[PDB]
Amino acid sequence: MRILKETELRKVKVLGSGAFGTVYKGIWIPDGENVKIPVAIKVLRENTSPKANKEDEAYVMAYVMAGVGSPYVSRLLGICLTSTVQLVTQLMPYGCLLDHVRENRGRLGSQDLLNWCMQIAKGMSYLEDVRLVHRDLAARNVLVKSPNHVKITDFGLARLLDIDETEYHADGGKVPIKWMALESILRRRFTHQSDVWSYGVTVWELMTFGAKPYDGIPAREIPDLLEKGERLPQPPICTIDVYMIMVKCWMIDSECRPRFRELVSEFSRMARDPQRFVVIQNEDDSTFYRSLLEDDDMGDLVDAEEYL
Ligand SMILES: *CCC(=O)N1[C@@H]2CC[C@H]1C[C@@H](n1nc(-c3ccc(Oc4ccc5c(c4)ncn5C)c(C)c3)c3c(C)ncnc31)C2
Ligand SMILES: [Cl-]
Repeated sequence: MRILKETELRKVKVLGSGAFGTVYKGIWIPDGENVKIPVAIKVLRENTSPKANKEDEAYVMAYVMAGVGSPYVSRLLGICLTSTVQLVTQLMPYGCLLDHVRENRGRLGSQDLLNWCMQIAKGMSYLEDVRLVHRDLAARNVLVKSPNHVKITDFGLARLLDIDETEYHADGGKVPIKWMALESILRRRFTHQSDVWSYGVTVWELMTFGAKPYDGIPAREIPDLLEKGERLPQPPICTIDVYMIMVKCWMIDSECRPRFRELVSEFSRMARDPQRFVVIQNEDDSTFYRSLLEDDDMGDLVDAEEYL
């Protein structure tokens, strides 16, 4: 990890938003050098609370230097603290898995879908091992490094800021209701078992080629819907065996939901005989991986880890 000077970073375009901040595609030019390194920069939104502390690098570094040892979860390469807090990581070149499945639909294979499910479970299992509750797992937060390598991103900030998302009014009151466990919606309780609920929704997004969960149902009606027992429907390509795992992730009793270590072993087992568990149908050409680097100068590095 490095402390970056503001002259080292340049934002080149906005990529999108998530809790607490906006993500930009940027260029990192290490101080004193000429090489250009594509990065993603999350800029935290300013805290609008009048009673908030008006006031460092050490405090932020201590909180964000966590979970740096899995292939399946992102890690920061640097921070830059000035008037704003900038968190910097390698840019994942193929974007998010949500866009990938939406663009490829029926060109996908069962083996790829189950492999991604197993890698996401591996990343979450690692986050559970390092005692870091994610709070916002969704397919938009699963990034594509290469076709056979995905990484979970965007975690650690609620506990850095010691702030419930709903009380960070700079986020405009938006929360990912349709991915959240009931206890997170009603009581703002987040645990590794509520992450398991979000994992089930993420698997559902992948197996529907990126459908929107509960499409057409207003977020305000979701708690009543769940309390009455209604759940997301069976994706057409999923056997009942795979759908049963998703239903277990959505039980109101959080202790009865699967554990990530068991999800890793179940999806590794299914990924070894994929056509027995996922059947992509005629109703649903090679897949295209769309690059976030397609407009970058060829001399720029492709991955910050190449940098010495
Ligand atoms: C396809 C989906 C999509 O277009 N988007 C989703 C949501 C909005 C856009 C941006 C895209 N995206 N985000 C990041 C990313 C996310 C978080 C982040 O901040 C942290 C903070 C702490 C942290 C992190 C990451 N990893 C570990 N720890 C402790 C950053 C800096 C960046 C993307 C990246 C890195 N590459 C590509 N696309 C990204 C997701
Ligand atoms: Cl239950």
